Amino acid sequence: ISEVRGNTRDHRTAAHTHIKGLGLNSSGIAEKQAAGFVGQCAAREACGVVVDLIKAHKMAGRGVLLAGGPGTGKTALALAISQELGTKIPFCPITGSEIYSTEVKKTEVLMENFRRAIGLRVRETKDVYEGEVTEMTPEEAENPLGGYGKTISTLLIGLKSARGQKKLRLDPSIYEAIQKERVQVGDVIYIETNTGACKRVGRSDAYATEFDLEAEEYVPIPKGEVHKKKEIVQDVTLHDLDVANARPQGGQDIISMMGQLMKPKMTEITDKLRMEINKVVQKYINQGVAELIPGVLFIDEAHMLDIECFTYLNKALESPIAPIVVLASNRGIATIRGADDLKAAHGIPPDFLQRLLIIPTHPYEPDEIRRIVRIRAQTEGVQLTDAAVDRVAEHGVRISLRYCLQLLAPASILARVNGRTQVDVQDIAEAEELFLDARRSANILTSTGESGGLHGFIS
Amino acid sequence: HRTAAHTHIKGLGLNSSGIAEKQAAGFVGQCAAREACGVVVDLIKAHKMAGRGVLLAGGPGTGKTALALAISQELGTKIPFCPITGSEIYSTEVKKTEVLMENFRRAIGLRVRETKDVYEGEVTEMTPEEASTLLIGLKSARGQKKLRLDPSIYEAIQKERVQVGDVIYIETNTGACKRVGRSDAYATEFDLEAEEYVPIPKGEVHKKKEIVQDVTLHDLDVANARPQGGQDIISMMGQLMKPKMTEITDKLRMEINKVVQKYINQGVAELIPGVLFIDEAHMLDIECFTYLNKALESPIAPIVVLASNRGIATIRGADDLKAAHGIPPDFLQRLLIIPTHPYEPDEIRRIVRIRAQTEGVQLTDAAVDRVAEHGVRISLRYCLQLLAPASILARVNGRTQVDVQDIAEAEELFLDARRSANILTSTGESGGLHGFIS
Amino acid sequence: GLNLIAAHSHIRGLGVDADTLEPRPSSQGLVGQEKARKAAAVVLEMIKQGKIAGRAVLIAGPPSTGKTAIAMGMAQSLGQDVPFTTLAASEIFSLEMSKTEALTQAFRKSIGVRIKEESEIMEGEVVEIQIDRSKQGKLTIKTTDMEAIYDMGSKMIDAMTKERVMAGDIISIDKSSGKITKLGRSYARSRDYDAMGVDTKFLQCPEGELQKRKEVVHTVSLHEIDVINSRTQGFLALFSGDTGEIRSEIRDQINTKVAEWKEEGKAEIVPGVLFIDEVHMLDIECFSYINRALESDLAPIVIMASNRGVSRIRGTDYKSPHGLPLDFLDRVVIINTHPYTPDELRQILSIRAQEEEVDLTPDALALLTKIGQEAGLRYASNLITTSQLIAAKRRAKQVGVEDVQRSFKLFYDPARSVRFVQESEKRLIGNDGVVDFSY
Amino acid sequence: LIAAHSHIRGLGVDADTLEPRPSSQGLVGQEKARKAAAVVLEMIKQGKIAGRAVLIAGPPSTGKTAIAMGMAQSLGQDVPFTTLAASEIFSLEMSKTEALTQAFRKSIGVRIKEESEIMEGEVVEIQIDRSVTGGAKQGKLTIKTTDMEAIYDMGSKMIDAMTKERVMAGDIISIDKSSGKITKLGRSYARSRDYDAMGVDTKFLQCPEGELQKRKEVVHTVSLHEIDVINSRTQGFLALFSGDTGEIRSEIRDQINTKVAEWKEEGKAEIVPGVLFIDEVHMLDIECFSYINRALESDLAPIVIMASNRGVSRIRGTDYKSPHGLPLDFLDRVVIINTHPYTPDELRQILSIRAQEEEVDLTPDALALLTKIGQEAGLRYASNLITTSQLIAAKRRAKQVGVEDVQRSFKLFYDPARSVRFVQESEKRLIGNDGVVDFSY
Amino acid sequence: RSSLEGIENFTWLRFVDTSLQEAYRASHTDVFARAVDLASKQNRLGHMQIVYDEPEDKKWTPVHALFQICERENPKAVAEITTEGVLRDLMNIARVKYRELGLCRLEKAARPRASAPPIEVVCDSRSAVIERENIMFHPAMR
Ligand SMILES: Nc1ncnc2c1ncn2[C@@H]1O[C@H](COP(=O)(O)OP(=O)(O)O)[C@@H](O)[C@H]1O
Ligand SMILES: Nc1ncnc2c1ncn2[C@@H]1O[C@H](COP(=O)(O)OP(=O)(O)O)[C@@H](O)[C@H]1O
Ligand SMILES: Nc1ncnc2c1ncn2[C@@H]1O[C@H](COP(=O)(O)OP(=O)(O)O)[C@@H](O)[C@H]1O
Ligand SMILES: Nc1ncnc2c1ncn2[C@@H]1O[C@H](COP(=O)(O)OP(=O)(O)O)[C@@H](O)[C@H]1O
Repeated sequence: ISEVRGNTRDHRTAAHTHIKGLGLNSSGIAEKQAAGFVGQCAAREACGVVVDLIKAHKMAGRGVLLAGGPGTGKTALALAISQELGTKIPFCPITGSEIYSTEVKKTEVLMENFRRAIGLRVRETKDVYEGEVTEMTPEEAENPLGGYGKTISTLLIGLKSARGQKKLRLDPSIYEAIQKERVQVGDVIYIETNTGACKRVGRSDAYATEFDLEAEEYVPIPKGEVHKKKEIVQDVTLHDLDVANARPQGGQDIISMMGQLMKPKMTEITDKLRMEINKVVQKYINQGVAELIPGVLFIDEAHMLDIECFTYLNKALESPIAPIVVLASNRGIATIRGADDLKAAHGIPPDFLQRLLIIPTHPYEPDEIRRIVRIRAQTEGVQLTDAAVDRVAEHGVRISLRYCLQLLAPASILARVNGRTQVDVQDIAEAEELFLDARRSANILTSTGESGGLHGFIS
Repeated sequence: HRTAAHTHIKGLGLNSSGIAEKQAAGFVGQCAAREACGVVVDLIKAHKMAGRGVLLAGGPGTGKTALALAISQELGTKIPFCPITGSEIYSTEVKKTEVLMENFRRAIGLRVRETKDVYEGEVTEMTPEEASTLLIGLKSARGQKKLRLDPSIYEAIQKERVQVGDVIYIETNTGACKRVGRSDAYATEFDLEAEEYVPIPKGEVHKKKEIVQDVTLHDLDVANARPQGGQDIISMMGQLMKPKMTEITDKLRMEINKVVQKYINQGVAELIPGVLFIDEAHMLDIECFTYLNKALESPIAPIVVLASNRGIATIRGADDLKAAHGIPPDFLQRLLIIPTHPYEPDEIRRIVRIRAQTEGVQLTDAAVDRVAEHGVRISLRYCLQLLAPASILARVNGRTQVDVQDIAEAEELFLDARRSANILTSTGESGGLHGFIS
Repeated sequence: GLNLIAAHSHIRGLGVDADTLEPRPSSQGLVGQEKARKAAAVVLEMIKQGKIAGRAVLIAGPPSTGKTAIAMGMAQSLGQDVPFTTLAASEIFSLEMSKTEALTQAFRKSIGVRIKEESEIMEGEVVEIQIDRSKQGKLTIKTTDMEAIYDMGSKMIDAMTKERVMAGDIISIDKSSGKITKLGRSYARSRDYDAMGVDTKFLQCPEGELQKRKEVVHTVSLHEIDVINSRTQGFLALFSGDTGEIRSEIRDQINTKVAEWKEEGKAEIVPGVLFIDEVHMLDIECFSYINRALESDLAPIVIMASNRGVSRIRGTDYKSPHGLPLDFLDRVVIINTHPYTPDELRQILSIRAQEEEVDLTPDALALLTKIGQEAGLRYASNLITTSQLIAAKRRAKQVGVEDVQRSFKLFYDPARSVRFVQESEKRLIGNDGVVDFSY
Repeated sequence: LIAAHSHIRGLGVDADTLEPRPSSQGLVGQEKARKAAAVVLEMIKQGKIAGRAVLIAGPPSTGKTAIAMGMAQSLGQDVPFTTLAASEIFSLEMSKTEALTQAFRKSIGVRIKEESEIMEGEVVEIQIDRSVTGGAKQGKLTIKTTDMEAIYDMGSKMIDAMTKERVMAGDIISIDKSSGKITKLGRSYARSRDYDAMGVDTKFLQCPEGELQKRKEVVHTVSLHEIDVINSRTQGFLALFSGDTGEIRSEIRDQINTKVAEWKEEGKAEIVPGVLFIDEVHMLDIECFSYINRALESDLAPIVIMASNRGVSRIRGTDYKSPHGLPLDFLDRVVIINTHPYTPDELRQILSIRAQEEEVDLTPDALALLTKIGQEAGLRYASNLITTSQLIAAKRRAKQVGVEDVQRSFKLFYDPARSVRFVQESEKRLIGNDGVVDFSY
Repeated sequence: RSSLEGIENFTWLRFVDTSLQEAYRASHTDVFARAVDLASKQNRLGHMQIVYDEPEDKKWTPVHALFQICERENPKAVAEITTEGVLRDLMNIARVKYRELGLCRLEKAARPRASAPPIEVVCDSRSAVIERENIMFHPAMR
C-alpha cells in the first residue's frame, strides 16, 4: 500500500544537538570539555549532584534554580540533565508562559505538569490465547437438560498462529461472546483468561480472495505463539491516572459517547481525587507491584510565572509525592510578574527563593567561545578554515555566542554555491553582512527613526 | 413609510461625466467627496480589484454616513453592502479577528439563477411503485398530474404526514415539500376532527418561476462548518449544544473557495464582490488594524470603506501611540483618504428644506430661517431634530404648517447639549440636595 | 476567476539566479532590495535543504519596503511542495485557546509528513444487484468502457442494503477498507424521475477500468495528525476550529510515532516555514514561549517581519528595538529592507500597472513616480486603479497625466491627510473628546 | 519519599497540661506558639464552638506550616483537615466566593452509619439464563456454608457482577447485599482440568461456617460539600472528583443544612466539624476577606487557621497596606499566633531531625558547620545541604558526611543572600527591569 | 473526491479510518445522531494492541487507520487484559470510592422545590401540532 522510501535516514540539527550529557568523571568532577560542553565546570558538577539526587528515590519536592544571563547555557544544562536521566525517568519541560491556559485556572495547569513529571511503572502479566479460528465444534453433553433437546458440555475451538496451532477446549458460556461478536471460521480472535470471553480483530487475510467484493478489511494471522503469557511493563504518569479517573473513556451511554465526540475540555481535578490516587498508588508500591519513579519538572523562563503560581508551588512542593522542580531564570532584579509593588532577585519572590538550590551560570571566555564554535561547526556538518573559526569566535566575543552559531549555516550555503567544500573568511565576511545582529540593526533604527517621516520606522 | 436620518439620500447625484451636481439626489455640497465616492463605486462595479481600502475622514455631522449609504444605493441591491461599527467586533464568542473574517465574507456575494418547478395540489393518488419509487397524483381546480417520485423525495413526502386528500406543496428540483393542509372536500369526513381544512388550489397544478438567489461566502462557511437548521435538533438543549460561532479555519475557507470556483466554471454561479463598511473605525484596536493589514492582501477581500471623525487621537490598545484619525500610520498608508468638510450656512438651509419635505413637514420662510440659524450656531443635527416636534406643536394648534411660534416652542422644550451643559454648570455648582451628581 | 488582483499578485517568485543566489535588478516581479533578496534566497536554500531546524529570521524595515513582498516571493519560490504557514500575530490572541497553544499549533502546521500510497478503488455505475438466500449475491457494474459481474459477500450485501444502492447509482468501493460510498446517480437517469430529493446529484459515468491502482502522494501537517487524534472525529475540527488546548501527551505520542515512520521509511518529514507578520504584536509571553519552541528538532524555520523602531514591548512598559525583547532578538538574525530609489519606484509602478492591465502614458508614469517619491509607494500604486477608472469615465484610450492629477486631487495621501487633521482639529473629536459642531 | 515536613508527627505537647516539650514529635521550640496551637487543637476536638479564625504569623520559615502540619497529624484521619493554598481560589469555573464556600463545606464531615448485610459462602451451583439479542437476564445462585444451603434469585445487575467476577462453583464469595458488590475470597474445590482459559488457581479456603446472612454495621464519613454536589444534580456525580461542579445554588445548601440537622436529631448522622487551613492567606482579595468574615458566623462554619509571612503589606485588590496584608476589620475577628525565628541550638536540633529523617550520618563537625550555615544562610538552605552532602559523600564512598562534603556542597550551591550578591555583581549581564542587557564579553 | 491527493484539504482522509460516506454523514448528522452511530462500532484498533505485539508483528496497523495513533497505542486496552488488575483498579479509583462511600444509596438531602414541563408555542394550526410531536417527543432520539 504505502511505497516505502529506501533513502538513507539522517537527523535534523537544533541549537542543542551537540549536547550529549554533563561530561563528568566517575568522581563527578567536570571534564574541561566533554559531551559537547565547554566550561561551566561548576554548573555541570552541581547538575551532576542534582542528577544523582533525582536517581536517588529519597528526593521529594526539592527545588533548583539555574541562575545566569541569557546565553549562559541554562537550557543546555537542563537538557543535559534530561539526557543523563534518559527516557525511563520523566522529564517534563514547560515555560512559565504555558501556564496561562484559558481553559482551567493556572494552578491546575501547573499541577498537571507537576504530576506529569511523576511516573509510575506497573508490572502485570498478559495471558491470552490468540489465532485464526480454524474450527468451532460443540461437544454434546453426557446429561442433557430436560425440555431443551440441545445441551453442549464443551465448545472446542481451533486457533492457528504463524508459529503453531492448538485445539482449545472452552467453557460453553463463550457462545455468548461468539454470537455477539459474530466470530466465524477464518476470523482472528483472542481469548483472555481473566474473563473467558473473546474479541474479534478481523478476518484473516488468508481469506482476502473469498469474494470479488466483501465489506471488511482483512488482518494478518498473529505472528506470535498461539498462547501468550508475558510480563508487560507499562509506563504511566500520575497525570494519566488523574485524567483516566476524572474522564472515563469507554462509557457506552449516550452522554459518554456524546462527550467523546466533543472537545476533551480540561477540568480542575480535585485534591480529593489526587489524594485518593496517591493512597492507592502507595498501597501498590507497598505490595511491590509498582515502582514510583519521580522525574523532573523543568520550568524555563520561570520569571514568567506570577506570585500566585509561586505561592501554589509552596503547597505543591510540600506534597509527599512530587517531582524535583528545576527553574531557569535570567531576570536580574526585577518586578514580580503579579506583584507590581515587589521587586526581587531572579524575579523570584524571596519567600520562595529560600527553598531553591541556586546554581549560577557564568559568562564564557574568548577561548571557550572558540571551542564552542568548533563543536557547533562539526555538528551542523560545516567545516571551517582556522581563520574562519577565529573570525566567528571574534564576533562571539564582540556580539554574542548565539549570533555566531547562527552564522555557520548561512556561510556554508554561500560557500557551496561558490563551489567551495569548506567555508572561509570570505564567506563569514559575507554572511555577517547579509545577516545583521541586534545591535547593528538597532543602530539603523536609532539613525533612521530619529523622527517621524515618510520612510521612518514607526514608534 | 418611516423617515430615518438618511432617507432623503437617494444616491451620489453625479453627472454622466462623474462630476457632482451641487445639489442632487438629496445631497447638498460635499461635491469633491461625492465625486471621490463615485470613483469608489466604479472600482466596486468593475469587480477587478480585491481589498482596496478607503477612508472617509472629517468632523462629526459632515455627512460621512450619508456618503457611505449613497454608495450602497449606487451599487443597488445586487452588490452586497455589509455595514458594521468598529465596536461590533468585540464578540464574546470568538476572537475579533474571526469576526472581521466573517464580515469580509459577508461582503462577497454569490448569485445563482434557479428555476423552481412547483407542484401544488390535492393528493388524488399515492401509489408505491416498488418494494423504492412512489407515484403521486396531484389535482388542482384546473386538472390533475401524475409524478414519479425518487425514494428520497418519497420519504420526505412520507416524513411529513401526507395522505390522500391532503393538499401539498412540492418543489421539484430542490426536493422541498410541505403539507398545506387537508382538502375541504373532506371537511365533513367527521363532524369534529383536529384537522385543518383548506380549499383546493385554484390555479395551475404546475408552476415554473425563475428566482435569482443570492448567497454570500459566509453563508457557505456557516453551512459547511456545522450542521444547520433541522440537521441539528439537539441544539434545542442550549448550553454546549447551541450553534455557537467557532474560529473557522482558513483550510475550510480555502476549500470553500475551491468548490465555489468549480460552480463558477460550470457557469451556475456568478461571483459578486462588494463592500464592507466600518463606521467608527477608531473603535478598532491595534490588533484589528494589524489583522486588516494582512486580510486586505488576500485575493478575495472586498473593498473596505472606513469612517473616522477623530483628530490626532490615541489608537485603542496602544495608548503609547497617537495618530491621525486614530488609525495607525502603518495602516493609513494603505487607504485612499476622502476628506469631508463642514457645511456653509446656505448649505444648511438647503439640507433643512430637503429633510422638511422628506418628513412631510412644511415651513414658512421665517421658519426655515430660524431652523437654519440653529443649524449654523449650534449643530445641523440639532436643527433637523426640531422639525418633527414643531410639526406636532403646529398640529395641536390646528395649523397646517410649522411657523416661528412652533419652532420657538420646540427649541425651548428640547434643548441642545450646549445649553444643557450650561444648566449643568450653573446647577451642579455644588453637591447640594438639588445638585447633579459629579 | 475567483482570484481578483491583489497587492502581491505580481510577485511570482524570489527572482534570483538558482546557481549563485545572486539577485538580478528585476525579475519575477521584484525590484531592488538586492541584499534582502539575496539573504532571503540564502534562507530559502536552508529551508529547502531542511536539516537546519528552528532558525529565526527577522525582516526589518520601514513601511512599504517589500518585507511582505519578499515573504510572498519566498513562498512562491519555495513552491507548493513545502508547508508555508502565514500567521498574523493578531491571530494568536484566541478566545478558544491559550496563546502558547495557538503558537504551538502554528508551529505544528509548518512540519509536513509525506506519505506515498497505492490503493485499489473500484468505481462505476451499478447496473444490477442480484441476491440469493437459502447469503450471497452478484453485482453488475459498468464504466463507459467495461461491464463486469462481481460476487458480493454477505457483509457487502448488508452494506449495499444499509446505503440504499439502486441501479443507475454511481458507487465507489475502496477495496482496502471494503467500505462502499455512493457518489450519486448517472446523469443518464436524469429522466428516470419527475421529482428528486434534496440529497441527490447527477454525475458522468466513470471512465476506463473499473478498479484502478493509482499512486498518490500525501503530505499532512503535524497539526492535522494532532487534531485528528484530539477526539473521536477530530478531523471535523480541522474545518470548524472547535478544538481545545490539546493535551501535550497526545503530541508526545504523535512525535514518537512520526519518528518511527521516518525510521521505517513509511514517511518523509518535510520541515517548512512559519511566517509571523507584524511579530511586534506578540507579547512578552509569546516571545518567551517561542524561545523554547525554536529549540526543538521539529521546529520550522520562522520568518518574521516588523516595521517598529524602538518601541514598547506589549505586555510590559519598557521599550526595545523592533518592539521585541533583547532576550528574543539574541536568537534572531535580521534582514534589513531599505527605501526605494525613484528608478526602482518607476519599475514597481510599471509592474503594478501591467498586473492591473492599465496602460500608462509615459508622462503619467513619470508623474506617478514623483508622487511615489513625494507621497509613498502604496499611494501612487493606488492612484493607478483610480486613474484607470477616471480615464474610463472619459472613455480615454490611455491613462493621461490629467487622469492621475484628478486622482491626486480627489484622494489625499497620508501626509496631506495629517495636515488636514491638524488644520481642522477643533472640528474633529480630540483625544480629550472636545469638539465644536458649530460653524 | 521524604518531604519538607515528613518528620513532623504531632504537636509535641503534654496532652494533660498542654505544656510544650522543648523537643518531641519532631517539633522544636516555638513553645508559646505550640501551646497556643494546642489550645486551638483542643477546641477543634471539642467541636462545641464554630467559626474561630486563628492566624499564625511570623517571618519565613519559623515553622508556621510545620505547626499546622503538626496539628493535622494530631487530629488523625477522622477529623477533616482541608489544606488550601489561597491561590487555589481564583478558579475559572467558579467565582472566588463559590470556591471559598466549597472549601468551608469540605471541612465539615457528616459521619453516617448504616447496617449493611453480607453473605459469605461456597458457591455450589450457578444458573444463568440470557435472552438472545440481549436485554433480560435471569439466574439462580446456590450458595453454601458448613451449616446452610440456599438458592437465591439473581437480577441483571447481580449477574453482570457475577460474570465480571467470573464466579464459578467451588468459589468462596462474599456479597454485600446492600451495595451489591462481590468479592471472591478463594476456592474450596480444586481448579478443574476439563477446560482451558479458566485463569488463576486462586487461594484455597475452607468453607465458611455459620449462617449465610450476617448484618454488618458500617460507618461512612462524607463532607457537606459531597452532599451538596450529588444533591444539586441528577447525574454526573463524578463532579465529586473531576471538579466539574459549577456554582451550586444556595437553595440546595439551605435544604442540605436543614436536613443534616434533622439527620443529627434522628441520630442518623454525627456532624464532625474540622479545620480549614488557608496557607498564604495574604493572597486573597478584599472580596474574599469580606466573604470569610461573614461565612465564619454560621453554625456550620469550620475552624479556620491561616498563615502569613507578610509585614505591613498591600492588600490585594485595593490601593492600601495593612498588617499581614489582611484587612483590619478581618483581623478584628482573628486571634493571632506569632512564631519566632530559631536560636542556634534550636537550629541544631531541627537539623539533627532532618538528618535522621533522611537517614544521613552527619559527623559532629559537619552538624556544627551546618548549624553555622543555618544561622547565616537559613534553615531551609542548611537542610538542602544535608541531602546534597550525602550524595557528594557517596561519590567519595565516605561512610559519614564529613566537613569536606558540607564545604563542597556549600561551594556548589548558593544560598539566597549569596545569589543576591551574585545578581548584583552581574547586573550588566542579567536582564534588568529595564529589559536592557549586554551579551558581549 | 476532487480534493483527495497531495496538498489538497482532504489528503488525510485516506489515513483517517472514515470513508467519504462516513465523513459526509458525520458532517451532516448532529452530535446525538453521530453518538448513536458510535454505539454500533467495534474498537478493533484496541484489540490489535493485544495481538500485534511482537517485533515480527511490527506493531501492525491497517494503513487506512495509520493516523489513529492514540487508538492503536493506549494503556486502557492492555490494563483490561492483564490478570493482575493493578492499573485497571488505578483507573477506576473515582468510580469505586464514590460507590464505596454509599453516596449512591444515601437519601437525597435536597430536591428542586418546583418542577415544570417545557414552555411550548401555542399556534392554531395542525402543522404546529405535528411539529411539536416531531421535536418535543422526537421518535428517533426516544
Ligand atoms: N557550556 C556550553 N558548552 C557548549 N555549548 C553551549 C554551552 N553553553 C551554551 N551553549 C550553547 O549556546 C547556546 C546558548 O545557550 P542557552 O542554553 O540557549 O542559553 P540560555 O541559558 O540563556 O538559554 C545554545 O545553543 C547552547 O546549546
Ligand atoms: N451633504 C449632505 N446633504 C444633505 N444631507 C446631509 C448631508 N450630509 C449630512 N446630511 C444629513 O445630516 C445628517 C448628519 O450627517 P452624518 O452623515 O450623520 O454625519 P457623520 O456620519 O459624518 O457624523 C445625516 O444623517 C444626513 O441625513
Ligand atoms: N521590490 C518590490 N518589487 C515589486 N513590488 C514591491 C516591492 N516591494 C514592495 N512592493 C509592493 O508594494 C506594496 C507594499 O509593499 P509591502 O511589502 O506589502 O509593504 P511592507 O513593506 O509594509 O511589507 C505591495 O503591493 C508590494 O507588492
Ligand atoms: N520547630 C520546627 N521543628 C521541626 N522542623 C521545623 C520547625 N520549624 C521549621 N521546620 C522545618 O523547616 C522547614 C521550613 O519550615 P516551614 O514550617 O515550612 O516554614 P513556614 O512557616 O515559612 O512555612 C520545613 O521543612 C519544616 O519542616
